[PDB]
Amino acid sequence: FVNKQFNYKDPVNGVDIAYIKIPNAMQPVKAFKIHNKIWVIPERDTFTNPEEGDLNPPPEAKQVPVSYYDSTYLSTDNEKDNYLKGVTKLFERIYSTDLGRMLLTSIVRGIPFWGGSTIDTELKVIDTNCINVIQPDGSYRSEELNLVIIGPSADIIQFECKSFGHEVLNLTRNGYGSTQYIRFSPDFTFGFEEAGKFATDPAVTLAHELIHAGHRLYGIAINPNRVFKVNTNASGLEVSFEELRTFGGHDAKFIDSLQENEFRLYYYNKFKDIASTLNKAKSIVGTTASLQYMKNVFKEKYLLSEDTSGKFSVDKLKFDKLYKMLTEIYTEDNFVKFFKVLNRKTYLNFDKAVFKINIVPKVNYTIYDGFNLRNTNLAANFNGQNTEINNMNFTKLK
Amino acid sequence: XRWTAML
Ligand code: NI
Ligand SMILES: [Zn+2]
Repeated sequence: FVNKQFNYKDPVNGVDIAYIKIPNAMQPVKAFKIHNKIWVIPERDTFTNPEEGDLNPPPEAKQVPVSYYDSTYLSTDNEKDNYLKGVTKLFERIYSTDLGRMLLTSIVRGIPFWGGSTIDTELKVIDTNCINVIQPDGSYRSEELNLVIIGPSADIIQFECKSFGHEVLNLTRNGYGSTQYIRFSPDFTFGFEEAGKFATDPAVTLAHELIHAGHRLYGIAINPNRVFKVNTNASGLEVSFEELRTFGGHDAKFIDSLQENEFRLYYYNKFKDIASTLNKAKSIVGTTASLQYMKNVFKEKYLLSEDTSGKFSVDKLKFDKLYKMLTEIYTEDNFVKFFKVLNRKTYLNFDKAVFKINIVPKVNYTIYDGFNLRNTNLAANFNGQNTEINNMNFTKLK
Repeated sequence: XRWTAML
C-alpha cells in the first residue's frame, strides 16, 4: 500500500517528502506522503489546535490507564523514524486484509467536496482541506489531501479524528467531508481482560480511527449530540451513536433503529444536494483540474449516476450500498474477525493498563501476524498479545 | 476515540 520504505532522514524532494504547513488558517514540519491523498507527520500535534502547544501534564490531569503524559515523547529523529515505520507497518497490516483494502480504497476516494465558493455556479476547493508544501524557492504550493496521521497532543494516548471546520457548513455531517487528522501513536497500546493481561493490537486501534475518518470524509458522521445512555450494568455515562456504529458487532444492539432511519434519509438528501450542486456548476477556480475532472471525482466518490447530458443523480441502491459499507461493514468488530486477534467484544469497557511497545522490528510484530508470530512460542493462544508471556514486547506504564 | 477517553 505504501509506495516507499521511508526513513525519517531521507532528503526532502518537495513531492512525497517535504516540509509542510497546516491550515490555521507555525514553522514547517517534515511530512511524508505514504500514499495518494495520505500523509504522515511524525510530530506531536501542537498544530491542528494552536492553543495545545504545551505537552506537559496539566493541573488536575488524569492518570494511567486513562491518560499518559510525557513532553519528551516523539521529540528525537530516532523516535520520529520509528513512528513513521510503525504507522507504515499498520497500514500494510490493515491493507493486507480484504476489509482494510476496501476501507483504505474508500478513504482515498473520499475527496472532501469542493464547497468553497459563495457563488453557487462555481466549484472551488475549501482551503482547510489542503496542506501547504514548501518549494525549493521557499514558496508554497497548495495540495489537497484526505488523511493525515499525526502524533498525539499532550495526552499521548488520546487518539481521535479531528478536522478543520467551516464558518457555516458542518463538513463532517453534510455529506461534504473534510481532511481528517488522526492523532495516533504506534508506540503504545492498551490492556484489557479475558488487570489488563492482554494487549490490544495497535492495528485494530488505527482501523478504529480510519473508520471514523471514513464517516467524516463522506460527511456522514452522526452528530455527537446523539447518544445512548449506558445501562449495561452498574449512572451517568453516555456513548455517542457514532462510536457504537464504529465498533459495530454486539453494540449495534444499542443504536435506535428509528433514529438510524432518520440519519440514512438525512444523508441521502445531502448526497442529493451534492449532485444538484455539481449540476449547477458553470465555472471552476484553480489551475490544475478541470470542472469535468472534479465532477468525475465526486461522481466516483458518491457513486452518482450520470446521464447522457452529463447530469448527476443519486441511485437509491448505490447509496444504500455505499452507506452500508461505510457504517455497517467497516467496523472495529469486523476488523477483529479479519485480523484473528483477541479484542474487546464491546466498546463499553474501560482499559485497565497501558503499555509501551515497539512493533517496528520484524521479530516483534509482523504485517500478517501482529504480535502472534507464526513459528514462535507466540503463535498460539494469542500468546503474542499476552503481556506476561510476551514480556519482551510490553512495558506497563506507571 | 476509545471509551476510556471519556474519563
Ligand atoms: Ni449484550
Ligand atoms: Zn472512536
